[PDB]
Amino acid sequence: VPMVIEQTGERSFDIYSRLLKERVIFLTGQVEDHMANLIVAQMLFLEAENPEKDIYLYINSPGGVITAGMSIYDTMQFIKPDVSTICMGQAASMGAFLLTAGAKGKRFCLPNSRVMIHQPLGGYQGQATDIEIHAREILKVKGRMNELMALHTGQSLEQIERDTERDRFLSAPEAVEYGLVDSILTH
Amino acid sequence: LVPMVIEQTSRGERSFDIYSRLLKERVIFLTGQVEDHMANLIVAQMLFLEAENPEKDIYLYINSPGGVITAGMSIYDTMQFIKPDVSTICMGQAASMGAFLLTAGAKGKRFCLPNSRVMIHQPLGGYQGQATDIEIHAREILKVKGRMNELMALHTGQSLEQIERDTERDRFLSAPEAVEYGLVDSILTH
Amino acid sequence: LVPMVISFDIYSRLLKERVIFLTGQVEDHMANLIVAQMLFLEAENPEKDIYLYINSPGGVITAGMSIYDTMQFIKPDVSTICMGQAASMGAFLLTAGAKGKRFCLPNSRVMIHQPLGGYQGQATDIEIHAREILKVKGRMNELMALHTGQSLEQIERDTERDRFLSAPEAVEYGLVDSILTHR
Amino acid sequence: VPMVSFDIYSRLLKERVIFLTGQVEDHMANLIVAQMLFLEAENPEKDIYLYINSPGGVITAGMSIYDTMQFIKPDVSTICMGQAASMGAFLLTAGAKGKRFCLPNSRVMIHQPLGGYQGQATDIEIHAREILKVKGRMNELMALHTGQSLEQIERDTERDRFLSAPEAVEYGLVDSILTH
Amino acid sequence: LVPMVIEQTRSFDIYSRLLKERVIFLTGQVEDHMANLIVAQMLFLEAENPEKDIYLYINSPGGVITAGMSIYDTMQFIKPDVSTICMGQAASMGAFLLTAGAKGKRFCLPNSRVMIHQPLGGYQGQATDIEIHAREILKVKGRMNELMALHTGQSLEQIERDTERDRFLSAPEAVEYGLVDSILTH
Amino acid sequence: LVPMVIEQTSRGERSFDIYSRLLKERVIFLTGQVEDHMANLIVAQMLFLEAENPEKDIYLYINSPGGVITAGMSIYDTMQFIKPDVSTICMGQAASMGAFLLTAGAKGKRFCLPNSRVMIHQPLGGYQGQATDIEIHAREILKVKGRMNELMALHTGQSLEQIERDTERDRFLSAPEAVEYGLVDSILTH
Amino acid sequence: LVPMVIERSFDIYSRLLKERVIFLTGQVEDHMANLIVAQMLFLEAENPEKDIYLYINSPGGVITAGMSIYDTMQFIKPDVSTICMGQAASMGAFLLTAGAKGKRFCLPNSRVMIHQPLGGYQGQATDIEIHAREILKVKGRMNELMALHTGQSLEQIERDTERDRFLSAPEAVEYGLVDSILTH
Amino acid sequence: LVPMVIESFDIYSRLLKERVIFLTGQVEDHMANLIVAQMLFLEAENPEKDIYLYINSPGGVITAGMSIYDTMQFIKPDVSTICMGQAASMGAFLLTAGAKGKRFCLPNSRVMIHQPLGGYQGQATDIEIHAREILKVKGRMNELMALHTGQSLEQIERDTERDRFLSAPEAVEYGLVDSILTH
Amino acid sequence: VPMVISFDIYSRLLKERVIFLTGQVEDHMANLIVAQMLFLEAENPEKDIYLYINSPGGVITAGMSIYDTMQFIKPDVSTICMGQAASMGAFLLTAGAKGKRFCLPNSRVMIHQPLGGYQGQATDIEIHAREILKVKGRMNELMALHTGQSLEQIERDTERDRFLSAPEAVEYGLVDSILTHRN
Amino acid sequence: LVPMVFDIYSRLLKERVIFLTGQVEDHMANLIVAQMLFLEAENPEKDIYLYINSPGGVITAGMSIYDTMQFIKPDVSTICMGQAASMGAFLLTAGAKGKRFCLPNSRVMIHQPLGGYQGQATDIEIHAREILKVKGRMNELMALHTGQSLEQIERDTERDRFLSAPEAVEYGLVDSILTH
Amino acid sequence: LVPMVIEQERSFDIYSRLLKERVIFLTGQVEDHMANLIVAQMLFLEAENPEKDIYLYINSPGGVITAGMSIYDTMQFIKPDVSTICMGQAASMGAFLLTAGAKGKRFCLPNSRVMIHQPLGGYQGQATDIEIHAREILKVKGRMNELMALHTGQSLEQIERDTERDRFLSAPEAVEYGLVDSILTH
Amino acid sequence: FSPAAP
Amino acid sequence: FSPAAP
Repeated sequence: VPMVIEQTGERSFDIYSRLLKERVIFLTGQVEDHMANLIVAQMLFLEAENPEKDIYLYINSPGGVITAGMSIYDTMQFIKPDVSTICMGQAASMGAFLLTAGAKGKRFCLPNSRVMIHQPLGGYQGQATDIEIHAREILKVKGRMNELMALHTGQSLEQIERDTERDRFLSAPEAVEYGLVDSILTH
Repeated sequence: LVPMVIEQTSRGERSFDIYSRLLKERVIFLTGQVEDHMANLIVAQMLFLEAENPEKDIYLYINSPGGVITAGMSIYDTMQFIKPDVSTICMGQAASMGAFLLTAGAKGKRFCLPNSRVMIHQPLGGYQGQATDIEIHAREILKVKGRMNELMALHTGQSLEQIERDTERDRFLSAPEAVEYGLVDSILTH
Repeated sequence: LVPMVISFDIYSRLLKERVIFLTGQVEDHMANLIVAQMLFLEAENPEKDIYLYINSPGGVITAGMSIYDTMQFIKPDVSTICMGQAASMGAFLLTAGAKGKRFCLPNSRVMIHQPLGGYQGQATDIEIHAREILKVKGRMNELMALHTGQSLEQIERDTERDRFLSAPEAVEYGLVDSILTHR
Repeated sequence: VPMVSFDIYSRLLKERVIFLTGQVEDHMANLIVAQMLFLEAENPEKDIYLYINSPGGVITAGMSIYDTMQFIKPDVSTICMGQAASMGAFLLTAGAKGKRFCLPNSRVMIHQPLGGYQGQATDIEIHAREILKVKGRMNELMALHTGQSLEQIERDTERDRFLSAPEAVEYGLVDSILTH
Repeated sequence: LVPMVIEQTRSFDIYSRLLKERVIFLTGQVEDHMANLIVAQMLFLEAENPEKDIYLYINSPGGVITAGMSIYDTMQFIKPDVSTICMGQAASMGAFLLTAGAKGKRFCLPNSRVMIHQPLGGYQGQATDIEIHAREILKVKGRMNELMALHTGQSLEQIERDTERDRFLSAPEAVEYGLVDSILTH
Repeated sequence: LVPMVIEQTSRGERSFDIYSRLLKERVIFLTGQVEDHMANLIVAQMLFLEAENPEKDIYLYINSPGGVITAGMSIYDTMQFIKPDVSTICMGQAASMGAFLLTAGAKGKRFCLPNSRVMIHQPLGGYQGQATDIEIHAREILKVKGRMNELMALHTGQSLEQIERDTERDRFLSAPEAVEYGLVDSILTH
Repeated sequence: LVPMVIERSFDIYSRLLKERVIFLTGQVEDHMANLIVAQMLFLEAENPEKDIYLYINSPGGVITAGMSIYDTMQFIKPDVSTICMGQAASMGAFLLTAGAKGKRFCLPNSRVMIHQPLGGYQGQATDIEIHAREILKVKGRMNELMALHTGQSLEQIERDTERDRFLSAPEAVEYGLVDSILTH
Repeated sequence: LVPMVIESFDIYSRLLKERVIFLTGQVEDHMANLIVAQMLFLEAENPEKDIYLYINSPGGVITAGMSIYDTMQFIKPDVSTICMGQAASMGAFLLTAGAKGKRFCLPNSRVMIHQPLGGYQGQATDIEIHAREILKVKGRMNELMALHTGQSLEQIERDTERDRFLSAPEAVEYGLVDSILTH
Repeated sequence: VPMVISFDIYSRLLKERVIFLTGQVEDHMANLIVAQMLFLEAENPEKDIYLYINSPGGVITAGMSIYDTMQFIKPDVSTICMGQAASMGAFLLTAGAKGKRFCLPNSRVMIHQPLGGYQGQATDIEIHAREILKVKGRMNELMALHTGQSLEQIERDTERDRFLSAPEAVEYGLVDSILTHRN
Repeated sequence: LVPMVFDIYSRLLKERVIFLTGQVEDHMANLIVAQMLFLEAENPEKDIYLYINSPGGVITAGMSIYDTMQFIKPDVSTICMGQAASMGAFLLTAGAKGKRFCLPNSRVMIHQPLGGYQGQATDIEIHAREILKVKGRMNELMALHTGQSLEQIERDTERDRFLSAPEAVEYGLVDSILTH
Repeated sequence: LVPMVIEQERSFDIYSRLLKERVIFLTGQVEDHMANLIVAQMLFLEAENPEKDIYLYINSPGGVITAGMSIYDTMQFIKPDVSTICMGQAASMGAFLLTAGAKGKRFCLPNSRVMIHQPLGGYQGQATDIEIHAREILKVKGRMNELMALHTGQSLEQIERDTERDRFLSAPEAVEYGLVDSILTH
Repeated sequence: FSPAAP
Repeated sequence: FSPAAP
């Protein structure tokens, strides 16, 4: 990771730490506890520095673990700063969910980025009774995720449900029309 | 190596492997893991024995930890369909599907050996994928569970409520306990 | 070990009464053996019914179709019996039996769904194989509609995802004609 | 790990925030214990914050954290992010009464101890005896912190039990949902 | 490859030939398949002649308890006396089946040895289930000890004392303990 | 091990790893397989450089066999968004997405070293599952293929038809051929 | 990752070492044990009068490695106070009880487990005897030292260590394994 | 593949008819019991005629070997033993266990003797139990070796502490075998 | 293996006193060859036996069981090398009855010294090193005996791998002649 | 399995047809040798037929077959079906002159010996010299059976060389193509 | 993680801090790289002060002989006395380096133990090469025994007898044997 | 399976 | 990303 210099006297930073100084956070690759907790910590830190300045979350992710992603989601909604989101490359699954979770009016797709949405994936093994418990739970999770998607996109709940039963791809323009992103970031 | 034995048939004497020999005396072994292939083999044997004598009892010796429910049920339905009474005998162990097939034997002709043990419980399963598909398969295994419980109630004479309560977790029954429970009719002695 | 009887192995013995077993996974070799058994039985008696006892989770579609086409070609009616389970291609062959002669044992179950597949390579080749599996899916649904009496539309709807049917439900659905009840 | 000079976690530790993340085990747990002891020495009257995102893990390791939480003078405020399951949920509810929080879409899961042993029957009885004692203690401590009766805890943890944020509040696992 | 032999009255593999003389071999580890084969042989011999003794030649380190108990119960159930001989070793379930032979008809070869001990097991899962399976193996242990006491003539307390840990017995010690009746001499 | 070097400045002496040192001159390296993390790092460097000086050219030195399309497109969109021209240079090879990012450079500022080579082709993919899902993913990769061809046409000056024809299968281009094809602007001569 | 703190920047463990606190964490083996020895020797040098603290959370491990710690504890002038956090099992429990009399603590819900040495050798009968005799001597020494530190009779220790034996905190105090439970 | 001959037998069965039994390779429960079965069978055919045990083996499990040893001593027929290639460890033991005067080495065969090998893992208490047992086994094997060779007990013990090779002539001199078989 | 009138092909050739020594030399294949030789001698103590050799060699003690049997039995054992006879394979080839050892024209032979290895205490390393050196000595003596070469010459030529064509094998005294068409 | 009719291969052996199928190695080779010797014993004058479909294989194994072919009195007629490559090609051309055939769409491939050794340089030279001897002998025998000069064979076998059936006839590898 | 400490300010990892006081640790298996590090430390300390004692704290199961001998020869070469202390265990090469310490300055902690034995090795190949390597390991064994006799004061004959097989010595036994000079007491 | 399958 | 994300 390249290092850079900021005049403050002048000091040194790795490039991601340098961009964090400008309130930019990267969400890159697989969503899971460790990368997610790091993002939560960055958000909390930025809020503490200035509770009213926008924060930027740059997303390029295939998604991942739901609970890990929800720690980020809840942090985004809790903190006072607007979290502006930008999709670069792709935002799929939990990635797409966090993209659309950005502050209204401040969610963006790069011109040739794409989004994909779908329902929760899971799996359990054991006694029928325990299978019932875990099936019931993932169905509740599915319900919540769909409700939140409806909220952020402005699409009807029934429409979200239909559109997420199977994998659905959305180009940048399609994401805008869908209400998942607010506009395309052009030059 | 399965030992060979001499049989004296009225046509002169002949040679059989030990299991084929016992089959001629209407004994069928249900041994090890219950699955498609061993199950259909048992089904074939039952149909054959019936064709040979529709009146004579058939003897199903069970030493099994159980296995695939659908495979077991192909045996269960064959046992009930054929004319001969299927007498069941537990040796060593009859657990899960093994215990179910044991109790499914002809009323009055289900036996435990003195030191065999039985274990009963609910269906085990597992699926992986989309929530929609998870629900489909969860619903199905719960239906299977309900049916197994109803059949257990039927064959043991216990209430459906008692069976449900008793099968939520692994439950061991000694030979005398299996008799008391109505899972088997008596203990075989000398 | 397959038991012998008086001198036949048990399966050869039942084959003599024109009973064929379809057991476990459907694949080329087990299927080809079933095809051979059907052709042989036909030769022995073109007028006598043949019986296919099915206990299977399904398997390879092309292999199953070699069986299906044979069942349809030979003059003997092929009676089918579901023992334990008949899922996917297994369910398909079950319903493909001669009408009026398709059975479920009382506690057997059936499952139906759509073709599974996959490919890897260039987009052009991906399109080719995607187009093919879609055609296969169409044919399977049409044949299912034909054998069950359900509308193609209803079949399509009911096979998009795994769908289980108890023995009575299979009867009501037209998958089989009746449930086998004790002698 | 971003730098802000400190890495981001060390920076938050300066504000008395400790993270409990991933699997509960000896090493991660002793690190948390060390952080707690340090914070108390810095100021024994200021609250400490334990941010929990964990599926749980080893009970003995979790209990080193639990006992440290109860021993030190500062209140330990707990916050559930993403998930707190098993030992994670236990440590969540072990926080100072009134200062235990769930994020709106975080979820909790509770259940009974998991274990296993293989060997001689005599030894199997020894270890079975022990995990039953552990199970009893854990249930007693849960009753203490949640305000639920012991019977309630026992009955409700025989099998996996999920609780949404509002349900965790209702159950007494946490005190409130963290919101805007 | 198993050697073939001729009988002038048939072709037999050597084990089938000996089975004809009512001799059954129990060889190596005890598990479901070898054990059910032994049960099958015992039932066959009973049906051939219920009045004639059966011989069980044991050389085994023991193994699966339920598999062993299927042999034990068959031994006690069938009408024929089952005479047992220890060759090489009879350890654990092997020793259990040795001592289960008909009284007065249990033998050790001079340099064979025996080992006895308590049930081995394992389970993994919820505490509740651990308890269920722990109780069960403790009942199994109790039953095995009771049966050992019965067949050897030792008190239950003595058996319990001696099986808590692996205990080896030479052939003469096996006789003195009541495990077998005598040592086979030329 | 990345070598360290010294830069002489009026503020005093500073030590840099060699890539950070070249980054100070607005030179970014794209090396090896294209994937999310190396790609994101390139995005960060570009955004940083634009912030430093919005007017000065940025240089992207490419030696790559290609890689993940979405990862590559995060770089492509960053290149087109930022104010500075991104000059691209092919060293050794630029294949697949590597070739795409090379041609995506600022018109007139795209270079091949004399003995570097380029290769172009169509998207590769793979999916397994239900026919319904196969169709969904097949449609998507065909859309991706279409977009990539449109963009290749835009940057090379070739017609969409020609691009489609030339990318159905692996197509190698020498440095001179790359210039002729409109894929780069010139060969770096000395 | 290990958090840094400022007093000078310190990793958290180095920071506590300054207050004479040493952590014994996880499996006992040569390298972690020798690191603990080094810490004790350093602390004695800094101040030979001040107590040293050993915080134990361990399932136990290699005996000889543990004995290097034990002998260092007894050799140095400072009292070594021991605290059981979570669990002290096997050699972990041994080192817990080896702390200075009156300065051995259990946290309220920590637990202890004790048992006899485990080993294994493979080879010629002559060599099997050599190694079997040695592990029996090791067993004897560990029991003797347990008796010494707990105040229990050697016979009682032997009976209680033939198989795995768990002790709650209160039980450990009663047994003489530790001196008291740490209260808020 | 074992060759078939005619008198139809496989080669080993044909030789069994002449009262010859082969002990080949590693000694273990299953091959050992087969040898026991053969000995018992030959005894029943003729309790008076000699039996022959041809040994080519690196040794193996002691208890397995002892089932053969005890059978050799029990049956009425003299068991004549022949060392071909090698007889090591338990192989060497069974060789010398043959009937006195009827134990042979082929001219270029070799013998190797040594003490029991073993291993255990677990609690010290159990380690002691198993160490004690292998020492008892070692003692018995040494006693029996002394008996069959004419060597003293402690000489056997001294000579087997470590691997000890003996040529055919050395094996005769040691009392392990009675003579070398010449053409 | 194909069948002929049935026998398998190898059993058919065994009836004509032809034994195959094929592939890797070890205990089981070796004892099988010994059994065949003993059988053939019993059938006819006067007629020649033929050992067809195509082998890369193998275990020395195993090979020596064959060697000693060859020298013990009354029938001449004629040896033929087809493909290759290396190491112990080459040794058994030259061990054939003088005048009746053959090479096929394009077969090749390789000779060398014993290969081995031990791991353990220095004391045991010495024991096993000493033994393999004795083995080396014996094999060289027997090579000298059968080839007619001096012990010193054999020692020289076997320190490292040494190949011989058929003609070279004849010249060396390893075999007696090359087998060709012959009318 | 192999169909019964005898099993199919035994049935064809009765008519003096032997199959050389797949990889050439000791066991399949020794079986072919045994078959040839057996056929010579039955009838010493009648032609024997070797049907070859093989990618080649172990040289010494192949040479056991070659030498047997040359030794026995019967002419060994060879037919190439599918492919005869390397040692397979060698055994094809080794057939009795005038009686070597290629099926119309079978192919042949020739090349030089492949080998490998590792160890001391002294031993490397020993084994290198040996495989080079083998190469020389194989070239000599190819020259003999094809009618090509040794020099031409040397040139043509340095690298893999494919020959169609008609090319095989022209090269002297076989005598003719089998037509209806 | 190695703890950092402060000297009089400068910060050292704890091992570097102890090295400042002329203490070197020999920990775990003996092998080239750990051994060379110890040699470097010894040479550095000699250069620092040719007069002051150096301390080698040993806790090792032993290891590669040649690696150990680089340490041994360095110990004997340098002017400073090398005082050795056995903590936990010093086995095999570990025991050798322990006894190789300066006479009068070799210590065992009260509950540490020692084990001695003969060289272990192994070779695979031609008989000629086997003999070459067997010959060599016997020479090594001879040298090691001679050096043990020198340092312990035992006769070579006694050392040879006592090292043919694994031999354990408690701390008091090591003093009695001459392996170390005394047990460290507080 | 008889009455009707056979 | 400035003009407006920053």
